[PDB]
Amino acid sequence: ACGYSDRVLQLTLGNSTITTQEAANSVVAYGRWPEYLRDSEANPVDQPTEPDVAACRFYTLDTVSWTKESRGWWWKLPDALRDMGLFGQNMYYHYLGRSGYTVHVQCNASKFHQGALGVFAVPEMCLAGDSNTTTMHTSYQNANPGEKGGTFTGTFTPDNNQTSPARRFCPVDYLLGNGTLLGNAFVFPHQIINLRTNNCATLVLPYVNSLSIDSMVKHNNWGIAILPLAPLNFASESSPEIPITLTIAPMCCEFNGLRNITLPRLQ
Amino acid sequence: GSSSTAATSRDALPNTEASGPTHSKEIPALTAVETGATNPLVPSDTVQTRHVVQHRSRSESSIESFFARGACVTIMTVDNPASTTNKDKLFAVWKITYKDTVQLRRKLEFFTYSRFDMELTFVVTANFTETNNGHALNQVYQIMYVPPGAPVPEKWDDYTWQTSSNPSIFYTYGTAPARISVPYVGISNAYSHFYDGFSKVPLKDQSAALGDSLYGAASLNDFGILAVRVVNDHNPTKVTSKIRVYLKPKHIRVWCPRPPRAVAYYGPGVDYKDGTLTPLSTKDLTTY
Amino acid sequence: GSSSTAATSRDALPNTEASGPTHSKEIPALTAVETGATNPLVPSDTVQTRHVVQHRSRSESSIESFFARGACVTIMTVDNPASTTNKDKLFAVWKITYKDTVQLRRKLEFFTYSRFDMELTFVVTANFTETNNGHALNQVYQIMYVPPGAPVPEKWDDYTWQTSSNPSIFYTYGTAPARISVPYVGISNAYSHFYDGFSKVPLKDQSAALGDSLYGAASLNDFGILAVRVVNDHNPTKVTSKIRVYLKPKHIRVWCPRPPRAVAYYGPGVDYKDGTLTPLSTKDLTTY
Amino acid sequence: GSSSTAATSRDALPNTEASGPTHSKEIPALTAVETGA
Amino acid sequence: GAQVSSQKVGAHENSNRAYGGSTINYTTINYYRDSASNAASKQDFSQDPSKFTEPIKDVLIKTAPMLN
Amino acid sequence: GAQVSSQKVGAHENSNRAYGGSTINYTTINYYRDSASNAASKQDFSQDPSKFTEPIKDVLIKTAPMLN
Amino acid sequence: GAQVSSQKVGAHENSNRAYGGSTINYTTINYYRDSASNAASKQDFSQDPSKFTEPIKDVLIKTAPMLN
Amino acid sequence: GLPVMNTPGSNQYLTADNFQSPCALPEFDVTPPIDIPGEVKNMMELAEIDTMIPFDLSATKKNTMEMYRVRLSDKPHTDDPILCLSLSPASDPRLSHTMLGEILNYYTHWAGSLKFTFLFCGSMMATGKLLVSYAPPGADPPKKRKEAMLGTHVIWDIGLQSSCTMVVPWISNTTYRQTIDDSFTEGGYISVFYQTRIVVPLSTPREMDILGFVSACNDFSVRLLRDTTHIEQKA
Amino acid sequence: GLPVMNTPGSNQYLTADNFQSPCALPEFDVTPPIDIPGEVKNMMELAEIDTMIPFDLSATKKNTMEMYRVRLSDKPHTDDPILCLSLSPASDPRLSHTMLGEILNYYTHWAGSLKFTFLFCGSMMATGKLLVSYAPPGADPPKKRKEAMLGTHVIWDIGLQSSCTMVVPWISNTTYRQTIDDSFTEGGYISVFYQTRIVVPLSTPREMDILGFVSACNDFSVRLLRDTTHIEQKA
Amino acid sequence: GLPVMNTPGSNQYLTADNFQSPCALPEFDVTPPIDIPGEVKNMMELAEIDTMIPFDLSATKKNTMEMYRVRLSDKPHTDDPILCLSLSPASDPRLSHTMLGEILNYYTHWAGSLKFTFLFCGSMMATGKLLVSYAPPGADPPKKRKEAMLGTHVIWDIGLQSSCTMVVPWISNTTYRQTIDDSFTEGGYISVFYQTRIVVPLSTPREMDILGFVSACNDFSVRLLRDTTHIEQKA
Ligand SMILES: CCCCCCCCCCCCCCCC(=O)O
Ligand SMILES: CCCCCCCCCCCCCCCC(=O)O
Ligand SMILES: *C(=O)CCCCCCCCCCCCC
Ligand SMILES: *C(=O)CCCCCCCCCCCCC
Ligand SMILES: *C(=O)CCCCCCCCCCCCC
Repeated sequence: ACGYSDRVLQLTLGNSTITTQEAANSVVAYGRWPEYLRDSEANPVDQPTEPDVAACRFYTLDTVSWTKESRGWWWKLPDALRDMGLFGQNMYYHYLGRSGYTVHVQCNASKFHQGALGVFAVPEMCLAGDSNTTTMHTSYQNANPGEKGGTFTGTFTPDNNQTSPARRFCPVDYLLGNGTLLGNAFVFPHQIINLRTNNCATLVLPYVNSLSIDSMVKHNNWGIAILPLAPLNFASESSPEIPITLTIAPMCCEFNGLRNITLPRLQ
Repeated sequence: GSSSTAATSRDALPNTEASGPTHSKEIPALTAVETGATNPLVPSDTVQTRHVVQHRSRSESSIESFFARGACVTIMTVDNPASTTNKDKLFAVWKITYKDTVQLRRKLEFFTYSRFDMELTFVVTANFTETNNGHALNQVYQIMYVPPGAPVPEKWDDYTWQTSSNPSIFYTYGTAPARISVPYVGISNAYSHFYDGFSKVPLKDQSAALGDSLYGAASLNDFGILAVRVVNDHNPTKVTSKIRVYLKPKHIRVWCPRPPRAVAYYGPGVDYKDGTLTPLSTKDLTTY
Repeated sequence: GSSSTAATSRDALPNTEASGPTHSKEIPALTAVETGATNPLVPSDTVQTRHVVQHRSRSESSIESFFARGACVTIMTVDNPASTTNKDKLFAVWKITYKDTVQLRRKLEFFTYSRFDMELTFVVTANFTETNNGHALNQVYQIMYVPPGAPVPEKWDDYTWQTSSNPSIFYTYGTAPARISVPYVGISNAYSHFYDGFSKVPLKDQSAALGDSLYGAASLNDFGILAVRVVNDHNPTKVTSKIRVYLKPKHIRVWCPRPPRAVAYYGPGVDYKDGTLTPLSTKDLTTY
Repeated sequence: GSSSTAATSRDALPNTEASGPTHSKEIPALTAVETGA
Repeated sequence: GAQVSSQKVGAHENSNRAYGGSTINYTTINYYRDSASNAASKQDFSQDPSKFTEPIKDVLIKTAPMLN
Repeated sequence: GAQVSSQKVGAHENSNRAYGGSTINYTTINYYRDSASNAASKQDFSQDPSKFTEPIKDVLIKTAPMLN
Repeated sequence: GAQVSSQKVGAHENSNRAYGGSTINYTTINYYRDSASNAASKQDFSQDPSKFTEPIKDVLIKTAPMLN
Repeated sequence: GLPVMNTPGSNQYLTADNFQSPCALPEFDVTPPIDIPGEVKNMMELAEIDTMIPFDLSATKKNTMEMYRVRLSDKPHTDDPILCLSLSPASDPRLSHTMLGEILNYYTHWAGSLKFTFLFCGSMMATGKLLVSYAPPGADPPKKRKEAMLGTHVIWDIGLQSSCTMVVPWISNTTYRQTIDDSFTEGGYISVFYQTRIVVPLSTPREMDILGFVSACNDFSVRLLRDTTHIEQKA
Repeated sequence: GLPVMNTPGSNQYLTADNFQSPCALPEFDVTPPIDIPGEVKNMMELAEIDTMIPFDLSATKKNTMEMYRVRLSDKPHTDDPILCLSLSPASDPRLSHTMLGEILNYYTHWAGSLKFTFLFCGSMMATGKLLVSYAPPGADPPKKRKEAMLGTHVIWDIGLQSSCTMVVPWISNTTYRQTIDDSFTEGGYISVFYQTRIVVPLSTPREMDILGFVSACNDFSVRLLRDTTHIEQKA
Repeated sequence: GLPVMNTPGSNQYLTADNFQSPCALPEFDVTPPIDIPGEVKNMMELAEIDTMIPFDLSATKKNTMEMYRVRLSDKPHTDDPILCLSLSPASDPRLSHTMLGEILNYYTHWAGSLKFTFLFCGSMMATGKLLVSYAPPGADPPKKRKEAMLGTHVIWDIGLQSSCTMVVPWISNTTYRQTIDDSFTEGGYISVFYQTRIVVPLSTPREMDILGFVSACNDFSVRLLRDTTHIEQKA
């Protein structure tokens, strides 16, 4: 009647707005919109900080590039937003924090391009390490890349330097980087950016954890995994490239246990 | 006095309704999986169907029924040697976990989080080892739960076996397997099958060694140990025994489904090992 | 609270009525068996009778009562040898069936189809075999049901005995015989005692080998296997054991009566063997 | 026949009440342990 | 949730203020959720044998000629 | 303090004056103060799979185009 | 002479037509004349700690000066 | 715990017991019944069905189709028997493998009335009268029509109703008989005689067969379940 | 004490039993639940979620991301198959490791309707019509469109609705099928064919992939819990 | 006897069980209670009583009366700590042997708010302001007033009310913490600093002690009973 459509959306949070004209509806993970911590589930007793529009707004991370050789990308939350404006400051000044998110993945191309990205949001996205001599050895620094994220690989390559081990993840793409088959990742909240259909993915994520609130600096609640289910192609070019951009807004974030700021060892 | 007993697990699934030919703008068959949704079709959406009164139910695949079984989670070895042995009498210490074996672990790991009461059942077997004709009298075993912080036994007969506060089971050989229940004892609101994090934040102002910890590990799952001994004094003929521990998660709830483990387990985390990463076998695309 | 309790199995049969002399066109005695019917006569139709209050009943020949007995359907052998043996520790694997023995099989085969809950009882016996004086401690046995598709154990101690999902019974030697019940588990609406067909249609366009299958066989009756082991570790004196399995069909219904097996059974089908085809003995026509 | 069943051992402890900023002569924080309390 | 039923008494003891006469009942309580676990009640029904003894389309009257 | 519940009967014996028909119940009495000691009742609930199969913000009408 | 009491349920099974919800009770019957033979009921009382934490003769008002 | 005291019988396994036991497949989704034709509720229903008697167990006819055929002919009247059989339904070799006999061999005791029906299989042009007899036990077994005629009997006239039934009324000293050959519970004698003779016109077969069938009446019952000697498994 | 008598089953440990047992931590102060998003009540809820099929298990594509991609091209019409798969959801190698297949490998029996949804991942400028087919068992498995077209099928027109679902209606002789390869409970044949051909304009990729997904319908159930062959622990 | 079937657990002795058992002294004439002052109903009542902290466990002060005395002096203002303690009430050596700590060592888990009260024991003529701080975990432990002042804290003015209480509010990720040193359930940092400085007039001691006390609040609880490492019996 007025022409409203699944494909055309506007999202506004704080001082930020996203528009899209080629959406494929949007997902609310497990049917649960983000929410503040109810009194009946509360646990730290101090009055929480709730930054509201100062932190619940769209932050855009560094753009990456999709090519025919890309195996996939991953980020962790809250880690990818640790250095984002007042969200990052509130996270590091407090022992505890909780937050939900709107995740908007952006990737446009043309009616002559093809390819499809699976965009998965995974609760507790534990990834496999690079070692066959020690388990659970990925270091804090390598497990937490911040906004640059990390990547998947098509080949497991064990680290053989036992003198100074690399201590990083070696996440194999068809094993979802965690020992399970990628074809089943669709039981996690997801969308697919299939270039002939849509140019974005939107996932609204509730805070998920076995606790009401926890250490954001120690623990990532959600992982975002983006993998090419169908490879990028274009006209008859051998090396096409198109960018992928992530923009994420915290939602209903609240924090407890205020003290001096955490200054983490990140390199 | 007497209590007597909304979709339940044992209810019949929906009937198939009869449906006829169709020609219209309704398009159930066409869909768009990019949205993240699965198309909710039933056969009458794409073929002609008859009426069928459905009697099958999903009673055996409720979470409770999928998990209603004791699974072996460990084998503990103990013995009772002669007093003249150079070797110490063996008592066993086991850090409680479902990750030392693989079958129950894989089933629980279809989910991210769970809550349950735990039933533990203990099967105890014994045998002679030296080709001798000497004999032994019926053994009694002490299975002591030593929760984190309590003194772990260092000798089969030290003071810790007094158990004034730890719970202990004294099991008599040859009787029905021992059994206890434990409540949901997690320090969280649910057990975490996966913890994407660390127990320590490494600080810039501190040495790397001081801020280091294992990926994916936390006391979320430190439940302490079981310590087991043969209570009988040393005997001239050595007897060795095994205690098999079976875990059944009862009164269970689970959250956030996951793809199941597809390559062999490799330690208590999600790590995998080179040479085990090829679960699928060969099959040609156009071969039935 | 308390529930308290149309021809029933224990009702008295019909009384005999008194009947006198007769002279008429009524002809009960004459009949024609070509029709396929049996003549429904009682004694007062062809002789003079007195009145008799009948008290006998058919209570013990109801289907339930005819079958209300455990029957041996197999004997499984297992052992627990020294660790120094060249021979592997014997665990047993038995494909579940009532056709390895003959008595229950013949009774069920008075019918074409049946439905029942199954009660299985297990009698376990053991003995020494080497004329030695060495001893053994009381054994525990694991009886694991491995349904079709589940991994069958290849060694007495491999991972399959974890039983996270298969049901297992751990039986302790010297205690009351083990016992479980199973529901009607058939993939059909009744168990088929006879299946006149094949599991494969041979196709013209395919090799004969590819379309071949055994006559009278189908997964209608593939119920999987029982796998049994002595759980105790190897002992210096070898002990051998036998598990006898008894099947009682309870809560039973049956359909389509058949002539009973009259010559010796010969395999799991209806085949017979040369030299066994003469069940009747000699008797002269005019000799009482 | 059948019998069927004031702070008990299994009762929940007291709730935390919300409380805001304060500026007054009320002095909960100051005390004197000499009293024995 | 007890089921009380009566026994069909065969040999009766010399007693009618306790055994033989004043209907002797017995009690059953099921202990398991699965009905396959239940004992057999043996309270069974009989039926007319006609589907095997007289499966003819037109009713048999025994005093009459079977063929007419 | 008995709990009486009904069984879902699968194979029915030839009986309706004792087994198969007139609803067969079973009885449970808890013997322990701790509920962790209880057996499982198995009287469990089902739910709609939609939070996993249809987690989209705007309702799916299957006869309609998913994208519009 | 049964005592029926309620359990405080911690983990609840997916059930409210048998377990988790509709108050789960348990039953106790004493078998012995001597009460020393009884099990512990664990239905115990709490009290205010004041006889140890505030044994002062004149009432403590925490917002007030303790010494005045 | 509740004070209890174990009685005799404790821990035994009686194969005829009837107790509850735990289910190895809890909450299994059982397939429902469908209404299959031919349900049976009691083994005596099968005993009431006529099945054919192997009357002639001579060395050359036994274990062949010929054992079921009783040969008659148009020979001159004789008072000598066509057949002689003992009323021992589970143990006389001619009755023990009929459906009635094979069910009685799973029980120790039998009681009630029985019936024998004979079918004439000669040509339509053949006529005749036969005498079918049951003599309750205790006297010389009938070998001549003169004696057989004094017991229970039916004189059968052969004709358009092809068959004839003689009822063997339950006549017994004991309330049940044994399902083995036993004198105390012996049942007596069944025999068939020519009453007149078989007569045929010319161009007609002068020899022909009759077939006999046995079934239980509605007052028939069995008891004390037992194994049969009719099947075995050697080694 | 109360006179009692032990029955068979006494002292056994059946791992599927369901009894009460004493608590080792009486009066423990249990932490209450919170409302965690994503609770599951039945394993069949997971089976109703679409997961992606590893269709191409060739020696070089199996165990790589390429196993999920079915390659199509704009080649001239052929009646030869794009793919062929057996309806054995727990044991055909292409279906057994999907979420549906991996749950079915913890059960012995399955029943109900299934559905296959295909996603076209070519460019927007590419068009085409494909035929998706299910042939219930018992005849020559379809290797030509002519035969596949005679069974259950959907003709998919590629276009703005990117995907197409074919429902495999429960059509079976038994009330449940086995979760292993078995002829008696075989399920039939799934295949995909070109109906017209893929057509693209110039400056467009002439080859592209489709992805397929499988999920259970709301009439689907499983029973008889069992261990899976999909995990093991050697020594 | 009543048919019964023994389950697993039969004949075991669980030391935490709670069953009836026969009395060895039936009809004993028990002496009645009298109302003795000081009855206790719950161990947490004892945890709510202030007991004194052994803050200074230096090699020469530990295990002497001096371990309880925290020495202050009228030295010029510094931002450096008077004392530093970890909030690990059952395992930090300064807290684990207080009444609260010794009760927590019979349990595995603790939860709730705590409070620290300090008593000034200098002369009446001495004045001063101190800052008492609690910093929840996860950052550099405070070693300067600048950092400590950013967490929970009380600025204590010394005067006629001799003592001052800082409440350590329950601020925790888990619903209960472990009663051992553990990073995942770490509790944070307690510290005391000079806010201004201690000032005294002439003829007055320039050094003096403060004493500190710890007790649980009314929201404090413990669970999972366990043996303590604080007592042993060697051989
Ligand atoms: C005398 C026997 C005492 C038995 C003590 C049981 C102690 C608690 C064990 C908790 C088991 C936890 C299983 C889930 C673990 C996880 O979080 O991954
Ligand atoms: C731990 C013990 C488990 C026992 C498992 C019993 C498995 C089902 C057996 C079905 C028996 C079928 C008998 C009739 C067979 C037929 O169809 O001919
Ligand atoms: C009906 O069941 C209520 C009457 C209860 C009578 C006593 C029950 C005897 C013990 C049964 C225990 C529960 C069995 C699992
Ligand atoms: C409800 O519980 C009252 C009905 C009591 C029926 C008989 C109880 C059977 C024995 C239970 C003993 C107590 C168990 C600790
Ligand atoms: C109250 O006690 C009356 C209800 C009785 C219920 C059944 C009792 C169960 C057996 C107790 C036996 C006596 C113990 C010495």
